[PDB]
Parts: sequence; C-alpha cells; structure tokens
Amino acid sequence: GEKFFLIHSARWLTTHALFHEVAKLDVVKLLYNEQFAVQGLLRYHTYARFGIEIQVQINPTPFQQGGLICAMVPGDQSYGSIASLTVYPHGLLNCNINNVVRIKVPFIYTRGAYHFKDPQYPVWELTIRVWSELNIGTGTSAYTSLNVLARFTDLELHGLTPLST
Amino acid sequence: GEKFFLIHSARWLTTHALFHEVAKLDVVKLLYNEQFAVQGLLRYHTYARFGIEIQ
Amino acid sequence: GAYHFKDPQYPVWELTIRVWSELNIGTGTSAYTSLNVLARFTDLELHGLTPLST
Amino acid sequence: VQINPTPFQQGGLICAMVPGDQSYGSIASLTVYPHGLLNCNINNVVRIKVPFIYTRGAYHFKDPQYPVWELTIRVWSELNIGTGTSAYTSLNVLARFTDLELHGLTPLST
Amino acid sequence: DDSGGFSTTVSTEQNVPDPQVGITTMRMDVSGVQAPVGAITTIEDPVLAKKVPETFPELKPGESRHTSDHMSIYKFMGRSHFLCTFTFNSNNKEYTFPITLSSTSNPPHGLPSTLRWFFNLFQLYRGPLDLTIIITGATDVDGMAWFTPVGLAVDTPWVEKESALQIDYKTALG
Amino acid sequence: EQMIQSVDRTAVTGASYFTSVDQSSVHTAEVGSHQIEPLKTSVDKPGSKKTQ
Amino acid sequence: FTTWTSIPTLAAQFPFNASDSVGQQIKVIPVDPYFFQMTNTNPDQKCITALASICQMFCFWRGDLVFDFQVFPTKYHSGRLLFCFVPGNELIDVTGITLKQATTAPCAVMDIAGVQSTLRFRVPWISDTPYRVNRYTKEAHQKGEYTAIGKLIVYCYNRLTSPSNVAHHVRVNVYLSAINLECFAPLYHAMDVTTQ
Amino acid sequence: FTTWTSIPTLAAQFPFNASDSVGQQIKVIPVDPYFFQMTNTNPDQKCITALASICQMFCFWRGDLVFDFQVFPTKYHSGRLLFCFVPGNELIDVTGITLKQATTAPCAVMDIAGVQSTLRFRVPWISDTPYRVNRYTKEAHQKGEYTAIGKLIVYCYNRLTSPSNVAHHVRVNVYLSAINLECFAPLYHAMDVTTQ
Amino acid sequence: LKQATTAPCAVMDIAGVQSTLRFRVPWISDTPYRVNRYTKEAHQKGEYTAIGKLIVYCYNRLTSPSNVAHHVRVNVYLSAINLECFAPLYHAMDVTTQ
Amino acid sequence: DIVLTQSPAIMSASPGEKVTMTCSASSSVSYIHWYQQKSGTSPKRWIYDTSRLAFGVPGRFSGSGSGTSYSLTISSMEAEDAATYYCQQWSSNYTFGGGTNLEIKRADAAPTVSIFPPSSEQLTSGGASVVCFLNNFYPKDINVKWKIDGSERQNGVLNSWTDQDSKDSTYSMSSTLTLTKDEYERHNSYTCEATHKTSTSPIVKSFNRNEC
Amino acid sequence: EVKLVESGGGSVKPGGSLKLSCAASGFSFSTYGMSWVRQTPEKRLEWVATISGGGGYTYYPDSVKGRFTISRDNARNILYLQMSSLRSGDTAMYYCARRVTTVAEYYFDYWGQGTTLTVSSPKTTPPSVYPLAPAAASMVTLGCLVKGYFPEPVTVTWNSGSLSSGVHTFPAVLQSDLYTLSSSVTVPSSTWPSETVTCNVAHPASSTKVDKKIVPR
Repeated sequence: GEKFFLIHSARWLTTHALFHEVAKLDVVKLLYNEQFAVQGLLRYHTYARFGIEIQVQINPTPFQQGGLICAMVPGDQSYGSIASLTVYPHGLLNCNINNVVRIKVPFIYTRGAYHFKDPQYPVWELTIRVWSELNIGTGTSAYTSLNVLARFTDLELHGLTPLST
Repeated sequence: GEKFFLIHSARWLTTHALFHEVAKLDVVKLLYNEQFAVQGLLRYHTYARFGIEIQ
Repeated sequence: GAYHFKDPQYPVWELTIRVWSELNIGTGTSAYTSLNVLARFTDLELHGLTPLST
Repeated sequence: VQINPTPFQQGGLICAMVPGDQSYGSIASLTVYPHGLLNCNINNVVRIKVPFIYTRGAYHFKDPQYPVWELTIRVWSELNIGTGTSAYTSLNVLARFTDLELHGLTPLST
Repeated sequence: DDSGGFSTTVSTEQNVPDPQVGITTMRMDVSGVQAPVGAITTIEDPVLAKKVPETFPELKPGESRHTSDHMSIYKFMGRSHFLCTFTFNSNNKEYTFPITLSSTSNPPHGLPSTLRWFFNLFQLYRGPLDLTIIITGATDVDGMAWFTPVGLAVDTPWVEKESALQIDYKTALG
Repeated sequence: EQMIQSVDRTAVTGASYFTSVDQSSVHTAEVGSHQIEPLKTSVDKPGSKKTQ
Repeated sequence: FTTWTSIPTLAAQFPFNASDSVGQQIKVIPVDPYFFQMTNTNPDQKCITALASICQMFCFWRGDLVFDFQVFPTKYHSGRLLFCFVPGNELIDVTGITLKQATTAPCAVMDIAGVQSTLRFRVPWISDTPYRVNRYTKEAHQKGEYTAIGKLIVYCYNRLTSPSNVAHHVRVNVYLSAINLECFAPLYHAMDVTTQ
Repeated sequence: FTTWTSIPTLAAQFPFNASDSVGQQIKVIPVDPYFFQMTNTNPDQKCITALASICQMFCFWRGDLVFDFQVFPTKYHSGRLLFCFVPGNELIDVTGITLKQATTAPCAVMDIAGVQSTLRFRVPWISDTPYRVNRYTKEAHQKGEYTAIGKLIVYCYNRLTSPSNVAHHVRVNVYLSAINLECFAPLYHAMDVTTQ
Repeated sequence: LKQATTAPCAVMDIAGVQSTLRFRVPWISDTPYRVNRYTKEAHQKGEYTAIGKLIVYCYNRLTSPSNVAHHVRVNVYLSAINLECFAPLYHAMDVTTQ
Repeated sequence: DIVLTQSPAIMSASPGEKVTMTCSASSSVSYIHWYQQKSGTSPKRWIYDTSRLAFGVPGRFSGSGSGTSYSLTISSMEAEDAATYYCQQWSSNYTFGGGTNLEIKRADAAPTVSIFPPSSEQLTSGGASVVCFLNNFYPKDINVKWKIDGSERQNGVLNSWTDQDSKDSTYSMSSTLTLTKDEYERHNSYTCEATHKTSTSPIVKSFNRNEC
Repeated sequence: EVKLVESGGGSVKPGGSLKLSCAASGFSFSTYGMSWVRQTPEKRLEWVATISGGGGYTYYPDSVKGRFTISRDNARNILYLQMSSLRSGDTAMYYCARRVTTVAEYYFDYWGQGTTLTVSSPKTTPPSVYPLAPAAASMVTLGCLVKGYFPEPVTVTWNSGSLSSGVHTFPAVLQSDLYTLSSSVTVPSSTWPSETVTCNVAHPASSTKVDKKIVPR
C-alpha cells in the first residue's frame, strides 16, 4: 500500500486562459479501482484512514514559459476565491527552475475515517490551475505533458468484510 | 492473510463403501479465487511461500 | 523455491479424505452427516508485485 | 581526444585502445578495453592511459612485427542535427610516451 | 523512517500557524550595514520560503500603546454577530431554524453577513457556542425554546407552524 | 542531505612544455602502472641525453 | 489570524511587452492590504487575496508589507525591471515623474534571467500617522483621510531583448503579504473589486 | 571471470520519436544475460555483449543485473522515460498492460535533460527457483523451464518536447552488466542473435 | 456462506456441557458514536444506528436420532459493557418487527 | 450491448466560426476516443484519451465532457477539416459512434441541369433510361420529380450523390429513370424539375419523344 | 514509416470461407497486439477481433463469435484473419490496425488501406456501357452510364482522364443485384463535338473495357 501509483495525466496547451482549470482530480475515488493491486487492500476493508503524499511532474522545454500551481484542498474550492490558493499546501511549477514539486498532507476530514462504498464527500480534491499562461515560440511544441503520483502513509485499516462483493 | 477461511464441504452418507473417497480437495487452487478478500494479497503477487494449518 | 499462482507446476498440498469405517445407522436416524474444512496460511511471505495478473 | 559539439547537436563517440586489432572481436563489447565516451552533452574530452602491452621484449621500428596499439574510434550514437546547424564536427587526437626507454644506438637507420 | 519515506533532500514544514503575535512589541536596531541577503530568494522550496524577509534598513518598530489585543481569534469573535430574525402573525405557533455552516445556503435562509464570511476560513470546527436571542414588542408573552440535536425528529426548518411533538418529547430535551 | 557528485566542468592538464584547458573534462583513466620485468631485455644503460 | 496574514498570495498580473519603451511606466500600484484587481470569468467569481480578505474586516492597520515579485522568463530573455516606491497619499499624482526623478526615491533593481525567480521586497512603514483608515466605505473623497501610504510604480529599466524564436513578452505576477502587522476596530465591509 | 562480467557493455539501441504517444510501449526487454539484438552489416559480424558471451558458456546463472541507461539529448530536449519491471516468465504476455497497471509493479523514473547522462539500475533477483536454465539449446518450448526472470518495458512517460530547430528524436543506448553473479555447469553453445 | 466467513466469525457446537457462548463485538466505526435515528422518520443518508448486521448461518445440518424433537430453538441474550451514552431524550420505542 | 450516439449526424460550418459535436453514451464511460476519416482514406489517429491530442493534428481542436456526456470542440473552422468523426468506448464491448459529417458552408449555388434521353442502343436492348444531372449546386438538399406527359411518376427513379467538391464546394446529383422500351414509347415529353431553396420557381428541362 | 498492407478477399458466395493477411513493416511486430475492424458500406464501423502480443489471448465480439479465427506468425510480421461460414451481413471493408496503449485505455494508430469482402452469390457481371448525348449554350454537359455490373469496382476515365476536372463521378446504387452509377464530363462548346469525347469504362473484375465515343444527335 505504501508505494506510488500513477494516477491521472493531462496535457497542457497554450489556448488555456488564466485560471482555466486544467486538472480537477480526486485522490481517493481514483485509487479505489480495478486497475491496481493496491485495490486488494481496500476492497476487503470498510474503514480506512491515512496520510497522503503527492508528486507532480512536467517537462517544459526551457524555451517555453509559464507556471502552474498545485493546491491540495479538502472538500472543494466551493466559493473560496481563486486568488488565494497559495494558502493551502502547495508548490509552484515554474518552467524556469523547478520541474517537480512534492506535497505532503496528513489526514484531515470531518468524520472518524473515510468509507469507500459510501463516501460522504471526497476527502482531498486535487486542483491544478493555469498560473501563468503558456506562451511559446514558433515551431516549438505548443503542448506539454503533466503527471501526478500518490501514496498513502500510516495507512490503517478496520473492518474486514466480504460485502464488497 | 493469516485468518481462517471456509473452503470446501460435502455431506457424508452411508452408501459410501470402504475407502470411497468422499473428499479430494486442493488447498491452494481453491483459496486463490474471487470469493475472498485474502484473494487481494496473492492476486498482486507472483511468488509466495507459506505454512498451512487445517481444521 | 516457492509456489506460483498463474502457472502452478502441480498442486502443493492435496487434501485427501476417505471413509475409514463406513457409516452404519439406526432406523430413523439421519443417514447423512455434514463435513467441513478450514485453512489458514502461516509465515506467509510474498515477492514480486506485478499488474500482469490483470 | 577532443571534439567540440555545439550543444544543439547530439550524439556520442567511443574511444577504445586495442592492442593488435579488433580482429573478429565483436563490435559490441569495446567498452571492455580502456576507453571513455565522448558525449555531446557533458564531456567534450577524454584521457586514456595505457602502460606497455606487447608480445615481445620491446617494439622495433625498422621491422615492426605488428602495430602495438591500434586506436579505434566508432560512431556510438549517430549525429542528428537541427536545420542550419553545421552538420559536421571536428575530431582530434594527442599522444605522448611515458617511461620511455631506449637501447641500441646505430647508424643503420640511415 | 518507519513510514518508509526515502529521500536525499531535506524534508521540512510549511505554514506553521501563529508564527507571530498581533500586537507590536518586544517579546538595538533591526538590520543594517551587515547584509540584506534575504532580499533575493526563490519562492518554491519552503526552506528559502521560510527565510526571514529583509530589504532595507529598519528600526525596531517601537511599541503598541494599548494592551487590548485584537488579532487573537477569540478576543475578536467575542463580539457577537447577527444571525437571523423573523416575526409572528399568530398565536401558539412555533418557528424553527437550523444553524448550518453551509456556504451554499444563501440568506435570508443561511448564514448572513459576517458569519457567512467567517466560517469559510477554515475546514474544521468544534466545541461550544453562545446563542443569544432578543425580543421586541408586546409584553407578557410567553415562550419556550428547546434545542434539538442533529438528525433527531424535528419539524421543518424556516417555517412558522404548530408542532406535532409531544410536549414531553420537547421539554425533556432541555 | 548527501549531495550527489558534481561533474567537473573545468580542469587543466599539462606536460613538458605544453598546456591545455578543457571544459569537457573528467578524470583520467589509468590501467596498471610503470613496471620492471626482472628478466632484462638489453642490459646496457638505457638511452638518454647522457647516452647519446 | 497571523497565519492568513503572513502567507503570500496573488494580487495583480501585468504583461510586459518587447515593444515596451525605456523609462516607461508599466503599471502603478496603490499600496494597501486592500488592492486586488485580478478577476476570473466563468464561474463568476472575483479574486481576493488572503490578506485583502482580513483587513477588509478592520478599520485600521499598520505594518510592513511584502511584495514578492515572481517572473516567468525563459533563460534566454533578458532585461531589468525596476521598483520605485513613492510615499505620499493614495491620490497624489505620480504620472508626471520621469524615470530619473523616480529613482531619487527608494528603489530596487531586478534582473529577469537567473536561477532567482523571486524578489522579496519590504516597504518599511512610512507615515505621518500611526495608522491608516479603511476609507472605501465612506464614499466621497474626504481630505486628509488616507489608505495607501503611497503608490508603487514599476518602470521598464531596459528594453526586453530575446532571440527570434521564443515568446515575445513576459508576464509577471505580484504576490502580496505582510509581517509585523497589527490591526483593530473590526467591522463588516464587503470589499468590491478595485478595478482600473 | 568476474572481470568481463562486471563491466557494462552495449546491448540494444532503440529510437525515441517526438511523434511518440503518451503511455505507449516503446520497447520490451526479456531480461537475461543472453539478450543482444544489436548487429552490424559490413564487415559481416554480429554484436554480442561481454556478459552474453560468458553465460552462453554456462547452463545456469543467478545474480543481480545492472541496466545502465545512457541518453544523448541536447540540453533543450526534455522528457521523461520510465522503467517498469515485470517479474514472471519470459513468455508471459505483457502487451496488454496499460501505463497505469504497469506502474504498480516496481518502477523507476528518469529525466532526459540534466548533467546526469546515466541511470544505474539494479534488478534484485526475484525467482521461485535458485537458478535459471539456459534453454536456447533445447529447441521447442517446454513448460516451466525459464530463462528471463521477467520482461522489462520502457514506457513513454511524457511526450518529447523541443524547440523547432533541433533534432526531433533521441536515441538511447542500453548498457548491460551484472554483479554478485554466480554460474556453473559449463558447456559450449554458440548463441545466435536474438532478433525481433 | 464462504464470502461471509471472510469477515470476523465465530463457531459454536450445539451439544456439550456448554450451553452458552459469550460473544463480544468490538466497536467498529468511522465515527465515535451512532445516532438514534428512529424518531426522524425517513431515511437520511449517512446517519446510521446499527454498526452492522449480524447473521447466523447454518453451519452443518442438524442430525438427531428418530425419537426426539426435530428442531432446536435458541435464545439470543443481549447486554453491553464499557457503554457510554449521553444527550437524553424521551422516545417511546415501538417494536421493531420483521 | 453498450452504445454511443453522436448528436449531429451532419453539420456544415463556414471558415472562421466555432464548431461543436457531441458523442453521447448509453451509460457512464470514463474515456472516449475520436477518429477522423477523409474520403477514400482509412480513418486515422485523431484525438485519443479525452482531451489529449495526436501528434499530427493542429492545435486548434479541443474536447471535454465526462461521465455519460462528452463533446468534441473545434475552435475555429477551417477547410481542411471536412471528414467524418467517429467516437469510441473501451468500457466493455467495443463500440463506435455513428459518425458526424463535417461540411464547409458557402454561398448558395443553383443547379446546372442536363437531361439526356436514353441511348438508342439501350432502346434496341428493349428498355430506356431517362437521365438527369444536377451539377455544381449548393446546398446539397434538394427535391426533384419526374414529369411525363404532364403527369408525375415516382417509380424507377435512382439518385446518386457525390461528396462535396474540393474546389467550388458544390454538389452534383444523379437522377435516372429506367423504363421498358414500350413504356418509354408510351409517352412524348420527359421532364425533370427540381425544388431548390435558391431558385423559387423550379428549374425545368424537358424533351419530346417524337422529336429526333 | 508504418506500412500496413491488406491482402486477399473479394466476392464470396454464402457458405464459403476465406482467410486474409495484413503485412506489417517499420515496427517490431511481436511487440504490438493486432486487430481487424470492419467497415460497412454505410460508413459505419464494427470491431471484429483482436489477438494479443504472442499467441496469447484472442478476443471476439459476440456476433461473429466462433465463426472467425485470428492468428499470428511474428516471424514474418504478418497476420491471418480466418473466416468461415460467412453470410451476407459480413460484406464490408476490413482493416488491420495496430493496437497500442494509452494511460487507461487501448487505442488504434495506423490503419492499412483494407480489402473488400463481398458475401453474395450472383455471377461476376460486366457493366453495360451507354453514351450520353444531347437531343444549346457555350458549355456542354455529357456523360456515360454504367449499368448492371455486380462486381463493385469499375473505372470511368474520360478521354484518358484529361477532362477529369469537369468530371463528377456519381456513386453506384444497387438494384436488381446489379450496380448503377453515372459519370458526366463538362466541356465548352468549342471542343465538342469538334474533338473526340470518349469515356474509358474499366471493370477489372470481369476485365471488361468498353469505349463509347459521345457524338451529338
């Protein structure tokens, strides 16, 4: 369970405007899924709690330019204004310097522990925005990839049960 | 993984003669299966070794 | 070295059960009786994570 | 051994010091020999040092049996270029003796 | 690391709450003729973020005059705030309202004004609260106000009507 | 925090009267070393300026 | 509350053009906790900083500010901006200052390229008075009552040079946050977007 | 013999295209001392590693392997490859694994650009059995008798981005060598080229 | 029957000198408590009372000589320990049927 | 047994305008792939995963949607895009979308009519085929009738459609009416006219049988 | 460069069988699963088969399940699609496509030109070739009528194609189990009938070639 998993990926283009959301992702709801062998652990357990750690990666060619922003927001942005996302734990992808960021959050949620079959609401929504639009040269690739990683920490379980089947 | 699992069952009658095999079973091949949550552990692993205990 | 699930060579432990002394019954007694079996691993060790099971 | 790839170019070269000849020794393994790897990315230079290896007492110039050190160089990863970049690049080589010892003065060279 | 984290690079922290006290005080001169090195720095790896900002010559910024200190959350929120208000057209009827942090809920039904702005600053909240109410108009009117926990049987929110609840079922709730 | 090894961009060689200054640089590759093979090929004083 | 107040957040984002002229005034910043010009379209919502959200609850404030400027260049663009601070009121007309006459006031220089993507900058508190009012509630302009201790201006210190094949202009974000802040006299004021 | 066995040598050289697609499977490596696909034309001779030349004399082997991967980019190309190892036999069909379902198995990430031109990588020995046979002599496919402890796959982790004026695709060599090797049971087998 | 045994379980034998099986369900929940819902009528998502169902399977058939009663009743006792509760109220609990 | 629908079957668009087409599902589907097919050419790599792109494609194309709903979106129409666009699901039973014809829009053009009496050698074959060509016209949709001796007959009519021309952006329609010999000789005047949103009154072309 | 070449196929009577072959090049073949996909004449598509990397696993949709066979020899980088007990609903265009991998799903990349399977049982038929001539203005419209050929490929070429720019090829409709198309050439009055106008009808399946010069009446 402690290991990393590729989760979600999307390419990032020029035509995205300011704060055009490139990535609206969910941590939990995606992990639980048929495609992994970590699936095994949860699918037999009702209750789990855990910490999360995230990797985010891109590869801007240094002739490109722009910047991205990774915010880990429990619940949702809701009506919380865009501007302030830096309040949350976060890092800033910057074509210039860092090509990578690492964020680490422990558990935050309103109940005792998360429950998969009937999630109240997604624990960690992972938002990503266009922080400074991508401006390109001529002939440069006008796109660039984006990838995401995750792993649990201090994962604890409870409540074995077949009813998942 | 360490826990017990019901595996196989059959009723036993009179008409069975001497040494009529009531039960020919396999430990492993039955455990690995969709019906359990222990299934999870193996299905993601290629190689395993272990001891067995039976009731 | 250790068992392998996708391509088992041959079953490790066959569990056999036989009729050791036949069941003789009275009259009106149930002429049948149930039988059940349990198992658990011990010192279970693993190796070789891999998706290929899927 | 020296080159000067302009960093927009790319590729790599391999310098092997092989006594005798490659003969039928397969290409693939040249790295077994003392060697370095010219790489457009990082190193523009390598330095190799060998002491004496040969089947007789010492080399003889007028009537060399066979060349002691053949110096081979191969195209390790082909040169791929942009457009308008110089499609060529120079290569140079240097040498010096060490612990050079001599014997047998004689005019007969003339 | 029991938790298994491997790494070469330093692991650190970010955004530690209450780094400093609101009132200005001394809990010398500040910085000058030594080095203004922190001026230029990169904003990503929180290490360099956690450096102290420094730009120009400074002087220790004197002292607050008054002790009453307004930037501690409590001392602020001590002052109450409006919540909700309504009327009655009738005799012997009951009105109920929920107390709900829903930001989606928009007043007149929902948290208005300051409180609305307030509780969206932070994810979690817990603990007691102080309810006050205030009455107006005709006198020698009687009332009973009971508090109902979440989820137990309760008549509709935002409604003026007579209840079906056993008076017992009411009063025993406190 | 153990830093990874730093590539050496700049290093200088030299011999006799000669000099180089190189930006591609790296360490030098030896094998073996100077040797004396005790059965001597030719036992005259080895050649040198003195010799010639 | 020190937390929200101490963390840099977005404020305003201005373009910077290759066609820009030396000594020009690119953008002008009234310096308050209360300034945010940024906005988004769909969904309909308007930027507001962390900081701007707190002081808009208070009648008064004083303390340093921190403008962290972050530029997103290539390596191969090059140029210098400038920061020139001008104490005064908020309504004083600075539009008539040359490049020279600006530099006289306290200033800072910055280089676009580098391994340094951020300039921390700290405006020391300069005032006649121990505080500043939040005026915006009281509508018309009352003499002497001031919010921004002065404007801040960004000149174009050099032109913007760059090879032909890369993007022609560089945006820069303006972060904002404070330290040694103190405030009091609470109230409720929805702060509508300062525009321009 | 430890000498020949411990020194990295060439194995296979695959191209990597700008036109390549995310999540694609670029190349697949049966993992043995016995794999070399490389070849030359004139003079007529066929690549063989150091290592491949030794174990092809032996019936059995076990030990770690070292895949050192060396990429020859510009500075100005950028991208990430991936290495995902898949224990099993050599004949197990991996072609049907997505990018996701691969990463579950042990993996490594790598960046093309940098001052780092080489990734050392070490496949820990994973087997049911203490050894592996050299099968290639015995012709047809006999169940259970295996050589490669599993395939190794190289995905395309990102697309390959680059300015317009430079080469469009990047080759990568695959070195090969071992450590803590042990072998026995000599024989003479000429190993003909594994192709594909 | 199989997929049940995966979850925690207990076995019991009918005959013996042992007429009683003590059994203790350790507290398992997402939440530190459980509501008493029954007052609030309709079914509101997420608000739960019983931390889970308990099931009694028939593990073997029931064998017996011919001359004795053919079926066996069993009582289910109930009680708790380390209990804690709060937030009083008055609710007449009408009979849960089924 | 899990099927997709693509809301527009046929859509025409002019250069310089925004374009939208939508594949919809009979259930929830995580991802949907798009394919593009041009006349006489095997469909090609187009847009895979959801909004990701193929290499060769220009960058003015986009897509979005989730769950059961997904949409392909073209920023600014250009002429080179005319094709059919297929969607797909990999969910369970592999399935394709019914296709959406993308078409260039232009100013309208009235038909150029040519009606040919049957070939004599066809008559000596004991039958006749009355043939009428509508060439170089726009829009494509049109309604035609066969008038014979003042009456109208709908039987024995065959109609062919080309793809939009590469240059003038028009259509050319085939209409053939094949009788037997005598039924041909049963009449005199053979007439094809067409109802077109351009020309109010029909465009009539006719000829006499007893002529020639 | 990826090169996919489909071979074999044609008209086959119901109950007959056939096997098809796709030739691959320019990529290591064993490393990519392969597949066949059908194209019905309606420009509607359907997925008939896939085989995995090695022999491995084979996948079939329900409809054709058991009636079709897919196989691989990676030695030649060539496929085999084995069909049997075909019926008429099977007539379509078939393609071979290399199946590759994306993040969560499978995706097709390169498609060959494809061959044509036709399930039906009339005889190979040549078309009848008739001229089209007028009984008026500065520009002339003419044509040739191709009527009654069952095997579908035909070829209309005007005066050896020099006039193709004004030649609108009209697709073939089927009736009476024999196919009907039309091809018209547009000419100014100065050329016709001052010069020779003759369409070249080429029906490769019956290897019939008919030249009909169009002269006015």
